[PDB]
Amino acid sequence: IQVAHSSRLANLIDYKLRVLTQDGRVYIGQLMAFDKHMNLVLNECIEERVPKTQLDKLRPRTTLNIKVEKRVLGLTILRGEQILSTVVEDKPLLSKKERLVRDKKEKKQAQKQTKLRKEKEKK
Amino acid sequence: SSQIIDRPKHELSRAELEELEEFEFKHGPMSLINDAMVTRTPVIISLRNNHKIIARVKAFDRHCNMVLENVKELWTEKKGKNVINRERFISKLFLRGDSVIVVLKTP
Amino acid sequence: AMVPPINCIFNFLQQQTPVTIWLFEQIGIRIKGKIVGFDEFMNVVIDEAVEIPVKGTPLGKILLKGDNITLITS
Amino acid sequence: PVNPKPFLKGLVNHRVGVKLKFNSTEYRGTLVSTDNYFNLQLNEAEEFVAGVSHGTLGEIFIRCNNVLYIRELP
Amino acid sequence: RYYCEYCHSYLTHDTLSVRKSHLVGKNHLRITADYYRNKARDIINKHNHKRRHIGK
Amino acid sequence: VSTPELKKYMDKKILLNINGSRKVAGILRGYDIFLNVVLDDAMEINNNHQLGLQTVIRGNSIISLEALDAI
Amino acid sequence: MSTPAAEQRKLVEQLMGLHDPKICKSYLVGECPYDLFQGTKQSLGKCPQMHLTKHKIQYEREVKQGKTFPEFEREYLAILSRFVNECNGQISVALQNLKHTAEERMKIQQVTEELDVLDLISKRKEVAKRVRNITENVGQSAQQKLQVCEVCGAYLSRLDTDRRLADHFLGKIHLGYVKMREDYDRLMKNNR
Amino acid sequence: TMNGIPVKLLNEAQGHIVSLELTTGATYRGKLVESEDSMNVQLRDVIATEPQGAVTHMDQIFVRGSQIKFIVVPDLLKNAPLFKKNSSRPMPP
Amino acid sequence: MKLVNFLKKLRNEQVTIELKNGTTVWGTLQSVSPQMNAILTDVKLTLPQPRLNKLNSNGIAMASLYLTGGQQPTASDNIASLQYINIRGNTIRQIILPDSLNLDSLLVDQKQLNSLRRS
Amino acid sequence: MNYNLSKYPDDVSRLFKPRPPLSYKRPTDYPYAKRQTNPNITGVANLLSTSLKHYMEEFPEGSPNNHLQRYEDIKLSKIKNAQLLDRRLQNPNVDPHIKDTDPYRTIFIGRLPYDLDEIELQKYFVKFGEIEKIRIVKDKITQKSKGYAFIVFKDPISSKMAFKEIGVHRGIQIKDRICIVDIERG
RNA sequence: UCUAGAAAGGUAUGUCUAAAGU
RNA sequence: AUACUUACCUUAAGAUAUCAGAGGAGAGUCCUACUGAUCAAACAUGCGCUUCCAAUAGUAGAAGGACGUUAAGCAUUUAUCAUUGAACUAUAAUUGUUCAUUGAAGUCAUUGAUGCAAACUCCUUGGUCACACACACAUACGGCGCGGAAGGCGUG
Ligand SMILES: [Zn+2]
Ligand SMILES: [Zn+2]
Ligand SMILES: [Zn+2]
Repeated sequence: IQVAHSSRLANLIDYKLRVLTQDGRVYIGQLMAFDKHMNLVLNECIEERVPKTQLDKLRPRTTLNIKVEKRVLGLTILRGEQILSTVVEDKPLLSKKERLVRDKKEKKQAQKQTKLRKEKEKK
Repeated sequence: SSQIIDRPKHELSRAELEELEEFEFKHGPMSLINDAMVTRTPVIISLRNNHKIIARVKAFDRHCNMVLENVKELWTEKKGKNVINRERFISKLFLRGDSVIVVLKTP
Repeated sequence: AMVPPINCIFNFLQQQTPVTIWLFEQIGIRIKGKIVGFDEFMNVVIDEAVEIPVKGTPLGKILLKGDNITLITS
Repeated sequence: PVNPKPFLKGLVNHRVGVKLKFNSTEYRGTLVSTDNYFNLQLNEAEEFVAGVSHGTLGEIFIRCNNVLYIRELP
Repeated sequence: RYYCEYCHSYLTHDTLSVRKSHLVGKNHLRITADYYRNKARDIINKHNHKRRHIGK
Repeated sequence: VSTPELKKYMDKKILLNINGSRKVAGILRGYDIFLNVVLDDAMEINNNHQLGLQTVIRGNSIISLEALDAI
Repeated sequence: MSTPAAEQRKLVEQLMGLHDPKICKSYLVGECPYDLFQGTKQSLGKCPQMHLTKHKIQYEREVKQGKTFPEFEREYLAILSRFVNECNGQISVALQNLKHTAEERMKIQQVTEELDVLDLISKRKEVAKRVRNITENVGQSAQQKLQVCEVCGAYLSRLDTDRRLADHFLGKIHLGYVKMREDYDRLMKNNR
Repeated sequence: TMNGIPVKLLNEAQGHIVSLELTTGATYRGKLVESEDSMNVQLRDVIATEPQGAVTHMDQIFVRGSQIKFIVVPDLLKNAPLFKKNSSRPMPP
Repeated sequence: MKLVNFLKKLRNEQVTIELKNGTTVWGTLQSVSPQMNAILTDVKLTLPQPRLNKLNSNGIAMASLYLTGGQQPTASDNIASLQYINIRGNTIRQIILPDSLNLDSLLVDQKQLNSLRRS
Repeated sequence: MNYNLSKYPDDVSRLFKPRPPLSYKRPTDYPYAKRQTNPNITGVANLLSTSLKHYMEEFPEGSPNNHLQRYEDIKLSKIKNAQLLDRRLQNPNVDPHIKDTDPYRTIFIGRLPYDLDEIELQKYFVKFGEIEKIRIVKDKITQKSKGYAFIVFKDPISSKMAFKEIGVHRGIQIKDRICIVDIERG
């Protein structure tokens, strides 16, 4: 996958990030929020790790296969003190053109909502 | 002078904040690094990860992060009685300052 | 009523009662003496402090840095 | 009743000794000045790792977060 | 200040004694229960079918 | 800034785990804006040995605050 | 403040003879009435005499073992007595406002017309018209149904349950003014 | 100050079962009574897993906010209103 | 002076960021955040073997370097090669600058010069 | 998870079931008791004897610090121009062209119009008393009208009425300018 | 010595008063 | 809907791209539907630019999973200490060994855990497009069909 060169973390919302952390763990989940302290909110994250036993297989000297422990965690929020790096993995479910259409439609619905709320409270 | 040292830092104004920073560099503990930046003497820095470096200081900051030049890192490593001494030469370098322990100034 | 922690440290100061200060766990020394003053950062100054390991040395009048205290007990 | 900031203002131009928290490497010398965050420059300094004076250092600067205790010396 | 996103009503300076008293307000509880009933109803009721890939 | 909401845990017995390994029990009396706490009659739960008549824990090294009493 | 070490500095600096006008002796005895009503809607402003914790715990030590200074008691009793008598005037004003509602003019002429309408089976007709007039007085009550909280002076009601009353009685106003009434009862028993 | 979407989301989950792992390794999981602004949480009727696995039980706990590594809120708060990108607040007071 | 405003001026320059763990990151630098959150485009993550026979590498950083996912597997040394890493600020120990840059134009602080001139 | 502390009706808290509990998988790093950066950080006096000479013999003179000397150039400019402005500013009894009669009778009027005349300035100032002398000031380097003038009245009570009247009323409306007036100030 | 006019709202709460038939 | 009662509370400061010049307002500031250059965003619009887009002339195939089965798979390895009694090798807080009392606390699991390898089944995803059933290529290969997804670079 290829990510645009000028794309900060504010622009990668609904991508599927792969957040590394201070312990070797990795939280593969869909991003949907962040903060000044960089403490993300991952949607469907899967906290992986490489065990203490199979870590000898990564030690420098066919391929190498590592058996990791996928542990499903639904809608975590992270604490930003722990994060070490973020790597993008997968693109969103929607396109860019489809997100443009859906964003114009949401803003149109919000403006109709506030119009009806104002004209109802004036009546 | 006394008026900016005695008060808390949230009661100062912006001109007094900048005046306090200039006072803290020119008459203070970081005046060692400032005198070594002007007077071109080599400094010896002992980082927190048991790497000692030796360099000249092009610029410094309130956090002690500093831009060096002609860096000569020197560290030692061992596993038991086997022990070697290592050296790495880096030309230009930015040192994030939270790892420093003791900046020294060579006589 | 509530006794705030700075009030308890100032109580330890004002009756001059002998305290024992536990440091960080992997340092391995405790310090025993009388607290003479403190700041808002819990860094304290002790008079006739004696550090002990886990019979120990005398230290005089030290400024114990408050980033390192775990627990101050009497 | 002496706070830490007047204590450290009182130790200027006196032989003090700080103790780094790592290897018990204490440095002792004449304290030139202090900062608001208790950064401290020394002068005519000596080091002791475990009572083993590795040398005499000219002018050192000891970062704020490292120092465990600062103590006055006879 | 504070703004109850579910309630659609602002509030003055966000003090925990004002905010916590709003969050157990009976009218806020009705608005929140309506919101989450409707969102669960929308995700049940939404038949999104797979796109059709017709081969010859 | 914001005081911790320990108005329920006042004047009761409390078991807190200092610094990971250690664990201290005592009768809580006061707290501050940082979570430094002062607790009467502290006994280090290990054959356990008692600390002193009053302590004051720096709140850098509290991890959790279990309340032994009814609360 | 914004950083927590700033607020901690504020507290320790206000922690670090003992007579004269500089120190509010009323706080020194305890519960300054300009301190107990700082934020509320009965706010007096700011306490003029400064408040300080070093002096207060020195007074705690002094009345623990040393001595008691009765000039502090008579000053506190003066300030306490003037506030309590002022709020006794204000609760008198509140029940005066209930009276002034109760002796309203058009309501008095309406109850006068219904009480002229109140004028054996004569007693049964008079009792039916008087129960209608009792329900007219109770309709005037159903417009209001106000009693007066005897401590604070604010209004209350009896149709309301015990729990919304328990919501009232743990107030800032009512706890502060209960504390004032209790120190006034203590000092008026002790001086007499 | 301002809190942003994660701490505000944590405030949206007061009352429901959350599951949080501290930085020491432990895992506590109960009904979240009161969170705070600094992610300082309480938890009622919790099931406390020690780091080497020994699960016990304890009535309430108050973790420091600084020790939390993650907090696992329920699934339906995906549809929370604060995740809505185009919002139209009516008028300030 | 705040020296991160020096690092903001280095754009599209190859650097070699040493992390606190020991792993070094080598790629095209990009927009640096004010808390020194570096974004690197075409990185070549690596982890140096200690070059003593008996000694160990970092275990935590080794498992982390695998769990970036893009470790090129059949190679001998711990080298992972990926695109777009986003390094958090407080984990960078030192940054090896490129050699060709002119410090004597980069280190001129515009805001300090403005504050000295306008006052 | 059978009976709830939540305010919402049991209907609404069927929606907020959590996931099943998290499986236990053993930790892979250092426990909280043993977490430390490296101690046994060795001393620094070893470096100063041997390795310092092997540094200085390789790099004997340091690079020029040119950004520092650009700051030095602007600081020399500020100090030098302050000295010259102080010298020319310090060096009125030796100004001749302001050395008329007693000073309380001389009113100062400034921001006067650039193309004005001494006769219409005289007509304006004479309304509040007899004038003894006038002297519009011009730039001595080239005689651009400086917009200020000196007006000597016959008496100081007459001078202070011109200041009162034509100065406090927003500026004396002369030609197309508002010229405020005060005392001589010298 | 250089002219002091303190808010006016928000949310939470109960009670009254009231509007409906087939 | 209206009204009254009571509770709780009443706001960190400044800014909205930079450099440079010209002009003006009593050395610095401020301004210019002023002027150049630099940076940034949006919208258009382009590149013989790079990567990717699933059989029907067939019952297939790619990427990702399974918190799926065979499966108690095959190979290893674990299951608390004390005080004493009876005997007992023995520096220990009788450790080792069989049986018992008493005592601390004591996640469950041993069909488990850790290592290794295979087979089978089941999910989710897409141009299942158009033309064709063909003799190309050293400068290695007309990249000279309509689109779509993602990135690179340039202009207005
Ligand atoms: Zn609401
Ligand atoms: Zn008072
Ligand atoms: Zn009351």
